[PDB]
Amino acid sequence: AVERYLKDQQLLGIW
Amino acid sequence: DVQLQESGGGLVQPGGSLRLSCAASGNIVSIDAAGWFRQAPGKQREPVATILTGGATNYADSVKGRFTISRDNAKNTVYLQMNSLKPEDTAVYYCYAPMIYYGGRYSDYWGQGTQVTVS
Repeated sequence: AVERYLKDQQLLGIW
Repeated sequence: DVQLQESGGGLVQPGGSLRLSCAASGNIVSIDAAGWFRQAPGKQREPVATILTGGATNYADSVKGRFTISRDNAKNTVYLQMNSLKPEDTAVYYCYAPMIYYGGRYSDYWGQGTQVTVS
């Protein structure tokens, strides 16, 4: 749940 | 530990099509989200595409309409469908998989890259 958030935030930061 | 491995690259004619795959050697770890980068001959590494854990997808402006990112969850593989290539797409393509669990610890992982040429 939190891990999901982390992964996604790593990917969204890229932009 | 794990080693991401890109494949499906290679030579292709202008107007052609390719499908890149990215996976962990031996399927020992799942990939729930990932993204594709590319590096042109004399340019800066840039993001190309992204897919989150939820399924949400984002692309660079120079590839929207042409590329499609996706994943086969049963084989922990992520794909990049590349259509209507043009010489601007000539580059080395890298695979990025964040926060992968292995041997007691999370870590980000990169592939060694794959050549794509449009002549």
